[PDB]
Amino acid sequence: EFRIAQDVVARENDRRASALKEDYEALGANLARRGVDIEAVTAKVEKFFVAVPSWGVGTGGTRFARFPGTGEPRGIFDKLDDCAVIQQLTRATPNVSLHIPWDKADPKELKARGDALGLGFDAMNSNTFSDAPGQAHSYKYGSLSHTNAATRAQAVEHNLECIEIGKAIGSKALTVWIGDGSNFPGQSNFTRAFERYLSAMAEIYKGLPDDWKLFSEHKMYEPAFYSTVVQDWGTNYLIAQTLGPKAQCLVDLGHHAPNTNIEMIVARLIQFGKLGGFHFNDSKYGDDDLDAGAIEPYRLFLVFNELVDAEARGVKGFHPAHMIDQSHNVTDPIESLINSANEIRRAYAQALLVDRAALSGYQEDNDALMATETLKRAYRTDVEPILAEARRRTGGAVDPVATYRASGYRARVAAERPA
Amino acid sequence: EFRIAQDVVARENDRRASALKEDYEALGANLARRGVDIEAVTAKVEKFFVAVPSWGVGTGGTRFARFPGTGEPRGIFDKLDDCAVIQQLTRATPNVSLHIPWDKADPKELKARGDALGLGFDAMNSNTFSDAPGQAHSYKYGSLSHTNAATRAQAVEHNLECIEIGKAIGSKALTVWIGDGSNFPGQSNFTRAFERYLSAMAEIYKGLPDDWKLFSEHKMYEPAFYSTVVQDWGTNYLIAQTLGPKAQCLVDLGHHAPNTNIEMIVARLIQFGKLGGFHFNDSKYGDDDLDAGAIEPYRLFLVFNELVDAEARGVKGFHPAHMIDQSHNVTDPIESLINSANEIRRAYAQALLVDRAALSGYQEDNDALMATETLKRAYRTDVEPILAEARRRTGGAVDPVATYRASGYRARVAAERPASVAGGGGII
Amino acid sequence: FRIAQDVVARENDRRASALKEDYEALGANLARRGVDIEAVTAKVEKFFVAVPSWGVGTGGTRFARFPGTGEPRGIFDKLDDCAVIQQLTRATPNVSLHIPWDKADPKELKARGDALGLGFDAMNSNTFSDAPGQAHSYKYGSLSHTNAATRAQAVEHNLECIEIGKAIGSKALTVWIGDGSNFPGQSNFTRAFERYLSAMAEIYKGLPDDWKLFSEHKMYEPAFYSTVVQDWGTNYLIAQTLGPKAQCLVDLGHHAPNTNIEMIVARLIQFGKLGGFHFNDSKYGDDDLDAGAIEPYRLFLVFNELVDAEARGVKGFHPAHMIDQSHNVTDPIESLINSANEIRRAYAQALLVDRAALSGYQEDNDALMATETLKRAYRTDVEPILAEARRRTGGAVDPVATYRASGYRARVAAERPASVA
Amino acid sequence: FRIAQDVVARENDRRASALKEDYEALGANLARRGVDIEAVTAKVEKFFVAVPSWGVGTGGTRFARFPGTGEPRGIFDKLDDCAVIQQLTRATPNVSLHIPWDKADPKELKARGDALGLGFDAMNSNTFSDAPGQAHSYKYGSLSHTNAATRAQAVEHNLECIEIGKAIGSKALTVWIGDGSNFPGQSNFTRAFERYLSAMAEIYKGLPDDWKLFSEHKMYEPAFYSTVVQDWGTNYLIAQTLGPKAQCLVDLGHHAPNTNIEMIVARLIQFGKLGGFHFNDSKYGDDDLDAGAIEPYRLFLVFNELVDAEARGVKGFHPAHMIDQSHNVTDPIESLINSANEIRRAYAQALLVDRAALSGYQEDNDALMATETLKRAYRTDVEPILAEARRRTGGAVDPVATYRASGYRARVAAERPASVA
Ligand SMILES: C[C@H](O)[C@H](O)[C@@H](O)[C@@H](O)C=O
Ligand SMILES: C[C@H](O)[C@H](O)[C@@H](O)[C@@H](O)C=O
Ligand SMILES: C[C@H](O)[C@H](O)[C@@H](O)[C@@H](O)C=O
Ligand SMILES: C[C@H](O)[C@H](O)[C@@H](O)[C@@H](O)C=O
Ligand SMILES: [Zn+2]
Ligand SMILES: [Zn+2]
Ligand SMILES: [Zn+2]
Ligand SMILES: [Zn+2]
Ligand SMILES: [Zn+2]
Ligand SMILES: [Zn+2]
Ligand SMILES: [Zn+2]
Ligand SMILES: [Zn+2]
Repeated sequence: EFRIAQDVVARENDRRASALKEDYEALGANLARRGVDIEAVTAKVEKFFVAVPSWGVGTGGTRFARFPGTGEPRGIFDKLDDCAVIQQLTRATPNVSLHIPWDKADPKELKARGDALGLGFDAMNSNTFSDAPGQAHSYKYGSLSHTNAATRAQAVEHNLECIEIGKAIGSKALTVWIGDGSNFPGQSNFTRAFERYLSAMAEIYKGLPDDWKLFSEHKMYEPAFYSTVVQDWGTNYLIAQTLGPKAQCLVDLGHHAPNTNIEMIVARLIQFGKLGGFHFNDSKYGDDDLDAGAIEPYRLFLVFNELVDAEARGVKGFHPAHMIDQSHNVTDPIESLINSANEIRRAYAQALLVDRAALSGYQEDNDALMATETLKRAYRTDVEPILAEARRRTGGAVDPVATYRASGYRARVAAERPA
Repeated sequence: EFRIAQDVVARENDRRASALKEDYEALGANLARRGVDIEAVTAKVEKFFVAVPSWGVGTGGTRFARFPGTGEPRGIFDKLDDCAVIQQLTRATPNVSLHIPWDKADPKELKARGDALGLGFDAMNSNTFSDAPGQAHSYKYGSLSHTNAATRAQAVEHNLECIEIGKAIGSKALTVWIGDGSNFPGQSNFTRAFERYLSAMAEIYKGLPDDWKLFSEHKMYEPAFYSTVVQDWGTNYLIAQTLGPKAQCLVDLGHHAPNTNIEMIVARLIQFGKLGGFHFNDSKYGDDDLDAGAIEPYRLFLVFNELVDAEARGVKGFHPAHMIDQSHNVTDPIESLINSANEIRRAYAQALLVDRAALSGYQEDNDALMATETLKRAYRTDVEPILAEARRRTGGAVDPVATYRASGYRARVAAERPASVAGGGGII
Repeated sequence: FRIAQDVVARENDRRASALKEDYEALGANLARRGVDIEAVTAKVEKFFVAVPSWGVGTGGTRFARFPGTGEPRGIFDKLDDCAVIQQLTRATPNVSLHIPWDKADPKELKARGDALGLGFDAMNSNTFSDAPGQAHSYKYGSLSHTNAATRAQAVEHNLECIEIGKAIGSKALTVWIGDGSNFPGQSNFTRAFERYLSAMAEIYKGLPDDWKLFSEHKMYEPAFYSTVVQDWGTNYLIAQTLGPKAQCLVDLGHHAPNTNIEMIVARLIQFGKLGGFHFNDSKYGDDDLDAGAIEPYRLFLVFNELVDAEARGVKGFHPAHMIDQSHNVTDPIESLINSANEIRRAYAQALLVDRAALSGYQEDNDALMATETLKRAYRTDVEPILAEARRRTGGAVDPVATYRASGYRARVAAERPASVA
Repeated sequence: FRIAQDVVARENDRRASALKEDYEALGANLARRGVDIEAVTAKVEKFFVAVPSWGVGTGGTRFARFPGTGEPRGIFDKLDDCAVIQQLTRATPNVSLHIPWDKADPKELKARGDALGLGFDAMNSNTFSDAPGQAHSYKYGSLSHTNAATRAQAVEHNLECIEIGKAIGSKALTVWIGDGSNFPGQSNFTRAFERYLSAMAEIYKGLPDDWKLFSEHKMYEPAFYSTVVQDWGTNYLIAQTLGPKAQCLVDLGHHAPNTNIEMIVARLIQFGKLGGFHFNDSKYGDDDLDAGAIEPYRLFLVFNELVDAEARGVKGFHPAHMIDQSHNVTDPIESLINSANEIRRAYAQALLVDRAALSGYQEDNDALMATETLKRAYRTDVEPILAEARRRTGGAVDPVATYRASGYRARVAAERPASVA
């Protein structure tokens, strides 16, 4: 079934078809002059997928306030309906990332709805950074690393429950992000808290299926404002290495200290086989959770440059889990996710354009200027025609947001859902 | 009224009196060898006050979750009862800073309760960074700088109402902090948004009594994550200078970019007569709103060094409105505010110990090492005895938190107030 | 001609076919967007940025300096090299001189410039290092030094820079100093600033009627605890205090981490104190890297503010544009060439923004379409426009490739002896 | 003796009375807290930190260096000055050498050291700068350079440092390089790191059985885009990969803004890879300022982690501490003296923490009392302890005061020719 009427998609595509053909053929000629087959690029782009977060489908907020828009999803099922629009139009988000207990519901029905909507399920996300109804022990002072054994045990069990839910819907991974840390010096004993966390994670790993992966996600601060147990990629590596082969690190772009060279962290994790995946978003100050590429698009490209280089170097068994993790506080969540997915494919596409042979030559000869210019020749290329054509060829929209607004989808759900 | 039984305070003070006398007398001798009269210091310390935020006596949270404790205050009246405890025990927080609409209530009752509790009222705080029930225009895309004229007018009207409430309870200032800004490049036109803000604030300024002050508070980011209209002290200065003599700038410790030299900003505002006041707290990453001095006590001292240097050089027309602005997410809010107020007096006391003449000499001689060492000799001095003695002589507790816990106050209000439920934050 | 004309012609011819195809393709695309590529090219070809005489030589850090071959031996060699950048990019007709590094007879400097087809931008004073025979050291400051005699000496040096500038055609004096402290208590923040203000008022006194005095703020380095002119707030107070001729200069790499620099630019413009820019890029501190090599979008956003100013019709708005970089691991000439290109690139893209649509989205608070409107301009590859602007004005379609084909570096390497001590 | 004994005795007696009063008063206060001041003093007088040979000379920035009087030239002058610091503070018995700056006949070095009462700590290699007559430049890197012969040269140099160290009593080699890139694409992050790991493996092979190899991470400078050994994560990967004799060095000012450094210290200790800590303070970047002059609490929190480990004696926890600072505006000797003092101060205060009480508040999640338990130790003025420790071990009650009374600076000023005067 189609959330967006097929005639609206066709109409909006036909209206822009002529211009797209002109832009695509022109770019094709330009790339051919550069020794690149535009068709080979498009083919790869239409294959690049990134999972959408269920928690990003509704309007987000801050500790200061939340300003909901119209037609806010009432639960996971409405969220899946809205996620179906993102996939239908961009064709880059076939899978949805669930968060428990927020999306708690009959797995069987979740699966049924997903299949009907043409959606799949990516990594499960546990939640021990907030208390649930009827919960016996509070996570106020931590969860997996809490000083109280009973609390750690409760956190572990919750994670195992997430695994059972995921197994029922076709998920093959569990992502663990906790707020565990301290707001005051002395509040926690850094080492003992980390020891407790490792012990609890070992239990989760013990209950992890052999066809699943376990992702730990580091974050410098927030909700903890002095120390955080899994504060950076260094601690994250120690975690993954200690836990086992099925345990890897997840890198969320907005979770690093100011000025951090994040693309280097990505390369380091790849070299040691611990790059489990990504949580895409953009930011300027802290963990802003803004639309990917909206603030520093070149950084996004540089991260993808390390991903594409890994293949070029011949790295094996490298299949990162790509996921979007954003908060949409002042825009229509669907439009933001649409353009964010587009931005991610944009950076990927540009990374594919890099002349690796030329770059390698300039790196060996220490020709810094030509090396950086080689990356820019790729980054400066406007790949929108390729992105648009990929969508068109796969059942999507030439201009996703334009088609979305032309459909009146938002007003529609605004009438079907409360206020 | 005495929130904390006098017998407990006396009991807990006598239990520590002997140790205090020994420490106080020892410190006094040391200071004497330093040409300092401990009594002169203690006298000023007893008179140093910092306002407490009404919204700070309740447990705070993040966008991810809130973990309330027991006996959470229901509203302004419970909050005043809790603030009274802080004042009774530390004697450093005689005034409370109200926030509207949160603390909206009959002005007469507020004033009545404050008087009974021995609490006065500091600067009023307006709220146009969130929407209230029945609100005609949403502040989602801004308030005083919103592109919609009606929305700005509504924001202006609200601020004027805050001034009316303040006049009825004894307040003499309005503090304006808004979230206005943008999350994406292009979303806002920086200049036009600021022009709109200046015009709206000019309307609020017109409603100020002659003995009132309007304080604008800058913040680099949050809730806006790309740009903020009142992002730094520079923009804040432009506001104060444009609005008028009664308009000044408020400096909130955690509202600056990483590595910012905050004490310099303080010195600059003082130099140009626009230091309206301070919003105390500490931080390590962003606007963490942590207990004052819990992360960087030296920085807190350095800020007070600028305050004392001015307070000494006569600098007339210098009466900064000091207030604590913190969020207590993992501690009993009352205990945190108590120790925070203590840390602020600690920094003050230490700044008072600085040998101004010696420092001036080293500055003129460019003796950087001795200059910084002159500051350290004051900072390194454990002034706890002075703080404890000041509290004792004014009806406070030698060890505030120890007395607070010995009184069983938290268990008391926990048994009088409805239970609270932990929940998520505004993230979803 | 520093670079042989036949080389430029040959290299331009070699790339003519591809340029035509890309330019005309871009022209059609822009036309579909209601933009006249010819109008953009006409503006781009007139956008100039001054080159720092001190950036033509290889730079270094406190840890080491690794010079390349043919390092300029003095200001005259530097002008010769600056002529190469201008001839090939046609984007840098003016040079920024630094005194005493570039001290020489004004008559000869002017004559050399005229002969090379170069002009002179704002003069730059130097009281952040000690020169031979100096009566007072700037170790503890200059214009804000506690010692009156030291400040007087600093003032006289700045007045001397104005005299030199008047003789060569300059119309401004840029003042950046290292004055500050490395320890709390070392300096009295207020008194230090007052001393600076008094010294600057004297310098202002020596300004011709058509001259400007630019003060440049910097968060830290060389001072590591406090700096007198630490940020734009202090900078604004300086310009407002000094007078009409005093304005603020924004050096991109001089701000605290995560600072929204484009907002500072907008604020200074609103209050008429944006004197000019020192373009460069950075990731950590005042890295002084090639403009746009690290955060090209930020560079674009700064230009978006400059162009919006023109759109809003700000009166008498003529910021002084200058590159202030250090080239530690590349051929200084090649980096300056590509840096000048990046600046014209960001400028060109800013010109492409559909202001009409943007204006609408800002009013309707359509944040997504507003940012997408900026992106549609930024994502456009304007290289064809930059290349055509150069072709039309006697420059090179691909500046660096032409520079390399000319063998210039090897030429000056043989002509210039490397310093031995 | 560098400083006349009668001067030391005179200035000590001058302050003996007040010191008695303060020490006895603190001893009483500590007794009421269940702490025996004598146990603290005994440990403090035994706490040492190596002094960098390159720290006694005036430091500079990329803009300038303002030398003071009596600047030490050569390792022999430097050792003479380092002897003053040790004699007065008794906290710096060992000096860390840097090759090739301090190159000299090992036997003469060992001799001068023994004569001055100074030992030698970790050796420090230098492949972040080029020495005259060098076959291959380190402009584009050293141990991770793309050119094999260049890496081989860097490796050989480090081995030579080990040979020098074995001859003078050293037991470790510290490796800090500037290797990195200033532009995206310039280096392939992974390949560069692979080359570095391979080169370090060769150096590791040259290590005696009782030697250690320390690698030092740094976020940036001299490289302003990427640095091979950029943080503790990469550093840990290096140490774990090389072997048991390889550990990581943590330099306070080499971290990203707001980094929780004390946690990094805890993590490395937990995994047995904390080789040592390089002390200094900072506010903006790698400012290399006097320890504790900016954030003394942070210094205390680092020692809180160190003392907690020293108490339990953790596996492989035997840190090799050193001061790594640059003194640009003070008498280097005085700064090193007060920096060593601050280090012992934070150590003494950390020793005062009631670990039992702390652990109790941590287990009950009583955050307020836990942080207050730390503060009760930190707020304690341990100067009386530091001064008594010095007095008992042949040092000065007030180091800097005694230094100034001795007229030492004026003395070496008369023996050493300044660059100009
Ligand atoms: C909801 C989700 O678990 C969350 O966003 C984490 O992944 C992390 O990004 C939090 O800062
Ligand atoms: C509640 C109060 O308005 C608020 O705390 C502001 O003062 C500012 O700190 C916000 O970040
Ligand atoms: C050389 C020139 O004066 C200098 O670069 C200043 O402009 C400033 O950028 C310093 O950081
Ligand atoms: C000279 C010494 O190797 C150097 O200072 C390194 O240790 C590190 O501090 C670099 O910033
Ligand atoms: Zn995430
Ligand atoms: Zn996050
Ligand atoms: Zn505040
Ligand atoms: Zn705040
Ligand atoms: Zn500059
Ligand atoms: Zn600079
Ligand atoms: Zn070091
Ligand atoms: Zn350093």
